[PDB]
Amino acid sequence: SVDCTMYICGDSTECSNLLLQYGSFCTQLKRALTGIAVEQDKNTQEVFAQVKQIYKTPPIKYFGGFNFSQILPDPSKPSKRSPIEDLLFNKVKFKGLTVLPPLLTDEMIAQYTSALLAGTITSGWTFGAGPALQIPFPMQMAYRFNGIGVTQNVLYENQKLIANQFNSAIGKIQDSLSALGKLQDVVNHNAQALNTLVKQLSSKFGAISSVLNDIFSRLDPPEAEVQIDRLITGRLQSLQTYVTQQLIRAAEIRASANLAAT
Amino acid sequence: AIGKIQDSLSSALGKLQDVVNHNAQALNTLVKQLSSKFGAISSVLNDIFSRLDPPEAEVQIDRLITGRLQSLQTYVTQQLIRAAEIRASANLAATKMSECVLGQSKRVDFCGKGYHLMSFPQSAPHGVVFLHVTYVPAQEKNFT
Amino acid sequence: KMSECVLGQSKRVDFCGKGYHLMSFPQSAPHGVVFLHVTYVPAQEKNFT
Amino acid sequence: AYTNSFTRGVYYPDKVFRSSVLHSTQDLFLPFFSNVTWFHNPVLPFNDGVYFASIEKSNIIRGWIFGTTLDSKTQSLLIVNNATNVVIKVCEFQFCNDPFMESEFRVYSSANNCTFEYVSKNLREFVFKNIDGYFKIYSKHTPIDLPQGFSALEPLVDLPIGINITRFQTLLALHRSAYYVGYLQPRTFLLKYNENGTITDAVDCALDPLSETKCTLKSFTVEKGIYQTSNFRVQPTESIVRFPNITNLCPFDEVFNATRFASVYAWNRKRISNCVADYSVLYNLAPFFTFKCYGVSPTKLNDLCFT
Amino acid sequence: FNFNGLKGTGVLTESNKKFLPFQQFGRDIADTTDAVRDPQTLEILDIT
Amino acid sequence: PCSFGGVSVITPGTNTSNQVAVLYQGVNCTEVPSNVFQTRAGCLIGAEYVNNSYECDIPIGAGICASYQTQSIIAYTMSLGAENSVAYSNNSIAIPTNFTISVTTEILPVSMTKT
Ligand SMILES: *[C@@H]1O[C@H](CO)[C@@H](O[C@@H]2O[C@H](CO)[C@@H](O)[C@H](O)[C@H]2NC(C)=O)[C@H](O)[C@H]1NC(C)=O
Ligand SMILES: *[C@@H]1O[C@H](CO)[C@@H](O[C@@H]2O[C@H](CO)[C@@H](O)[C@H](O)[C@H]2NC(C)=O)[C@H](O)[C@H]1NC(C)=O
Ligand SMILES: *[C@@H]1O[C@H](CO)[C@@H](O[C@@H]2O[C@H](CO)[C@@H](O)[C@H](O)[C@H]2NC(C)=O)[C@H](O)[C@H]1NC(C)=O
Ligand SMILES: *[C@@H]1O[C@H](CO)[C@@H](O[C@@H]2O[C@H](CO)[C@@H](O)[C@H](O)[C@H]2NC(C)=O)[C@H](O)[C@H]1NC(C)=O
Ligand SMILES: *[C@@H]1O[C@H](CO)[C@@H](O[C@@H]2O[C@H](CO)[C@@H](O)[C@H](O)[C@H]2NC(C)=O)[C@H](O)[C@H]1NC(C)=O
Ligand SMILES: *[C@@H]1O[C@H](CO)[C@@H](O[C@@H]2O[C@H](CO)[C@@H](O)[C@H](O)[C@H]2NC(C)=O)[C@H](O)[C@H]1NC(C)=O
Ligand SMILES: *[C@@H]1O[C@H](CO)[C@@H](O)[C@H](O)[C@H]1NC(C)=O
Ligand SMILES: *[C@@H]1O[C@H](CO)[C@@H](O)[C@H](O)[C@H]1NC(C)=O
Ligand SMILES: *[C@@H]1O[C@H](CO)[C@@H](O)[C@H](O)[C@H]1NC(C)=O
Ligand SMILES: *[C@@H]1O[C@H](CO)[C@@H](O)[C@H](O)[C@H]1NC(C)=O
Ligand SMILES: *[C@@H]1O[C@H](CO)[C@@H](O)[C@H](O)[C@H]1NC(C)=O
Ligand SMILES: *[C@@H]1O[C@H](CO)[C@@H](O)[C@H](O)[C@H]1NC(C)=O
Ligand SMILES: *[C@@H]1O[C@H](CO)[C@@H](O)[C@H](O)[C@H]1NC(C)=O
Ligand SMILES: *[C@@H]1O[C@H](CO)[C@@H](O)[C@H](O)[C@H]1NC(C)=O
Ligand SMILES: *[C@@H]1O[C@H](CO)[C@@H](O)[C@H](O)[C@H]1NC(C)=O
Repeated sequence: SVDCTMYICGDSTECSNLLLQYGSFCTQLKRALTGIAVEQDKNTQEVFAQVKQIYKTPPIKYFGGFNFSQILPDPSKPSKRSPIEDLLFNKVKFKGLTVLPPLLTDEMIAQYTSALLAGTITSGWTFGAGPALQIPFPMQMAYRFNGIGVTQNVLYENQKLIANQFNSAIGKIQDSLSALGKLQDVVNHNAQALNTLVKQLSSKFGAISSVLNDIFSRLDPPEAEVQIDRLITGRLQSLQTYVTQQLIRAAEIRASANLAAT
Repeated sequence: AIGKIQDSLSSALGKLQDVVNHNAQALNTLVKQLSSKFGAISSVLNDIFSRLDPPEAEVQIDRLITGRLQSLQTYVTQQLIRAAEIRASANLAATKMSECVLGQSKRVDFCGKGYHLMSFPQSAPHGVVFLHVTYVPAQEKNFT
Repeated sequence: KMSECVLGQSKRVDFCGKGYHLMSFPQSAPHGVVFLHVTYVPAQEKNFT
Repeated sequence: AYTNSFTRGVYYPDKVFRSSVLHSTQDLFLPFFSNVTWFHNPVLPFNDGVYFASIEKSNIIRGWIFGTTLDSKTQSLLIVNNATNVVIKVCEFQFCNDPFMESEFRVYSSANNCTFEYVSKNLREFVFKNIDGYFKIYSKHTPIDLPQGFSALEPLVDLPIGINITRFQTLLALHRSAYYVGYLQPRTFLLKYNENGTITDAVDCALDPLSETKCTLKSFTVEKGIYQTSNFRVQPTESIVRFPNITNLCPFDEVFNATRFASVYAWNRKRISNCVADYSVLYNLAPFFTFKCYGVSPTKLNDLCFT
Repeated sequence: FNFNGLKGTGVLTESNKKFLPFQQFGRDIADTTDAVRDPQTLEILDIT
Repeated sequence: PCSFGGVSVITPGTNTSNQVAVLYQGVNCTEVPSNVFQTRAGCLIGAEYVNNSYECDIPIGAGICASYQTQSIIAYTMSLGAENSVAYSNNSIAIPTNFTISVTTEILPVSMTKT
């Protein structure tokens, strides 16, 4: 969120009466940025908040062999993240600019993910269409092979082999991590727009100076109104560029959130 | 179950109301820019061409042209940005029309919540309403 | 479409051409791709009880 | 005594008809829920306009007097109304210190240089203001501590006098055989017009939070949610100007008052350092000095510094 | 047309608005003049 | 810098009440100049913070919402949902014996106005 008056004018009060003479440009900026701010929380709810109840796994945590400890939460942590989630988060104020916090904390998101994991491992896909119906996991895997055209005895006669091979295959995932460039790019693109927006305040745009107080200190009002009006136009153009790009870039992350929710 | 739809709608069309209202607010915002100076002596051409000689009035007219042109060019850019979104929504509505009404889909949470049986379209002022009929299991018991 | 129409058989209605999808073949174009969709269409219905 | 106004001192800001349009205006009003003095008399200040209400079926209040000194040697206003009709007059007067058969008008004893003439329970409201030399009066007479309600006041007269006002007094009918004074401040309201063109409601946009939300949304009904309405800015106190030391006056004397200047081809350059110049010593000596500054004036840089 | 200072262009027609007995002309939403009163005959006319 | 930030007003709607709470965004509650509550999103004044957990009504941020329930105005931490414990075992199954037909709607915009 950008404070239009503090970005353009900046502290000065003689400027505020001049900025009012350009109409509702500062109202448009606030409305446009609020639209983005509301959609970004809805994007997250649609991807993760697809479960009614918060499911938990049973204490034993032994599902016919298959070992899921690398994707289930670690009870010996303040954050209750999984071992793989701990790796995933280890790789990625100014002149009127502020950053608002998300509505959902990352603890709350972790609770949606653990509910999806606990629902699936114990009831497969039945809880997404109604009540959760328990079935042993080994039998869940056998139905899944049937869905791809493999006869179900292939699992039941080879249950140990598939469970042991799976456990190593999932174990290799950490080695490939210890990738997330698509997540760092989102951070970089916004950091670059905020670093550029601030740097554009040190530009004269063809005026005598770039500071709205220094103009007055060494110039009469009749001519100072012209010099300040040039700087206002230049910095107002900066805000229009910034907000237009945030709308175009927010449509791209929204399309990605729709794919992730799907 | 069909008889209850009427209560749920009468007590709901927010997605259609917001797109109509948002566009009207942008068009009214465009008109409100015709009463700003944009760094000029006035906003009325009958005052710029009446208290200035031609070499002095040209400067004030350019200030109004620049301000009003900038506002109109902003208006049209924002419509291109919104136009891509309604088109994307229409492509989703066209996809559901084929896959939910002219067929039975297995895609999860694409044609309602439950197991898709059938869907019926209804027209709306600037969009389409789908009535999704799904199968939902109930009253489970445990067995061995 | 390349994965779901050419590298497999789709059941999505109208997604891979009009009719019951059998197969697709890609062709290149100067700045795009052209799909040839092969579909099965029934004909000549009769009445029964 | 003092009393509490509720929603009083709202007047039609101008002509211009209008229908259902929550219009936003900035002007001089009486703030809502304000502290209005009560009188049962002494000269009061003016400062910027006046609200004046009163209650009484009979007519005890017999006009007002306005001006800067309320005395001779300068112009003043005099507004009276006998049982006939209102008679405004603008002259230089000499007012009794206590101004007040059935014979009356012992108010003044001089009427020189007149620049304007004119001839022609119960709640009688008035708003007096003086802007760009115009002395406007709003009023309304509605039959029945002030009560509680809303009613917009209509303009009656507009007088292009030009006169300045800084103080005023009142005139009362004595016994021989109660009024209010508010003041106006620059505020912002959101005014609701009906289809008949009258103001039916208002919101004071500088009163409480809620009202700021209504004004920003341009409505009188706010839906549940959270709205950004304004901003918080801490303010600085005191002005601390630091420096190490040193002191002296810049030797401009020896430059301007030199007995001989250089030839232009061999122009002379005096470098200045470590002194305090009062550039206001210059500018003076008007008969043939010419000053022509490029990049700044001579008033603004006297509060500036250079290496 | 020009009505004692109000300069504009348009078609004048009989109105059905009712001004207050001190108002000369009316404006619409977005603040554009849409009705005036004739100084001589005191009748409200719309401007389209 | 000498602390600045947005000020937002939390309202239940004028058709419910005229009570309001005010959030000073990223302002410390010691530098503002009853009910003063410090949140990671700023300083909240005029709402009471409770230890219960409800469904989110008016979202403030960082897991905190406000509601008109306890009346008065309160703040709290949202509830994601109930808590279900599936009776899982290595030889138990649940099978439905009945079902219901359900009907839902979905609304999608297709067009806009041509200007
Ligand atoms: C699930 O896999 C984890 C490893 O990913 C197992 O935990 C490790 O077990 C080995 C011995 O087999 C120990 O040397 C490691 O110290 C263990 N790691 C940790 C973090 O404790 C775990 O035992 C497996 N679970 C089951 C039921 O086999
Ligand atoms: C099946 O039988 C029906 C009648 O039960 C046929 O309907 C005919 O439809 C044509 C128009 O296509 C009408 O002009 C005729 O009047 C109808 N006939 C009767 C008896 O009602 C239908 O054509 C038959 N279908 C096929 C494939 O032969
Ligand atoms: C500015 O003036 C003050 C006052 O003369 C200077 O203060 C002196 O500083 C020296 C060094 O610390 C001391 O030994 C003296 O006793 C100080 N004088 C007094 C009266 O306190 C100060 O140094 C000057 N600043 C500069 C930059 O020259
Ligand atoms: C302005 O003057 C005209 C005459 O020039 C007035 O017109 C008269 O209007 C009344 C009705 O109001 C008629 O009964 C008269 O017959 C009109 N006179 C003529 C000569 O036509 C008009 O009323 C005047 N306007 C005002 C506001 O006084
Ligand atoms: C399936 O049987 C289990 C028991 O084997 C039932 O789960 C128990 O239900 C009681 C309440 O009736 C709880 O107090 C226990 O804590 C439950 N046990 C566990 C492990 O969660 C369950 O209700 C039965 N399901 C159905 C659909 O009847
Ligand atoms: C399956 O559930 C339905 C209800 O969803 C049962 O039908 C109800 O039966 C009761 C008792 O006879 C009636 O009072 C209701 O009117 C019925 N509802 C409807 C919608 O018809 C049905 O009996 C159940 N089936 C079985 C085998 O138990
Ligand atoms: C009005 O202000 C005076 C001080 O100027 C104070 O004594 C009085 O109590 C105030 N009135 C009200 C109603 O607050
Ligand atoms: C009313 O007062 C005015 C004051 O100037 C005076 O001229 C006029 O004669 C008075 N009328 C009567 C009937 O006394
Ligand atoms: C005002 O009256 C005085 C005499 O009282 C006179 O000297 C002066 O010229 C008058 N002013 C004007 C503007 O007539
Ligand atoms: C009113 O007084 C101010 C000073 O307070 C002065 O500058 C101004 O010229 C005066 N106005 C008139 C009309 O005399
Ligand atoms: C004044 O407004 C009321 C309420 O809308 C309406 O009924 C009435 O007709 C109006 N009066 C006139 C003279 O238009
Ligand atoms: C020097 O300048 C000062 C100030 O302008 C003036 O008082 C003085 O007369 C000047 N000296 C001479 C010799 O002109
Ligand atoms: C809004 O007010 C109407 C009465 O004007 C009432 O019927 C309705 O229940 C109110 N809505 C809420 C949410 O209180
Ligand atoms: C506010 O300041 C106090 C110290 O005065 C500090 O203890 C507290 O943590 C600060 N609050 C925030 C939110 O930074
Ligand atoms: C909420 O519970 C904590 C302990 O978890 C306690 O310290 C705190 O006082 C409680 N808050 C209220 C408002 O009772």
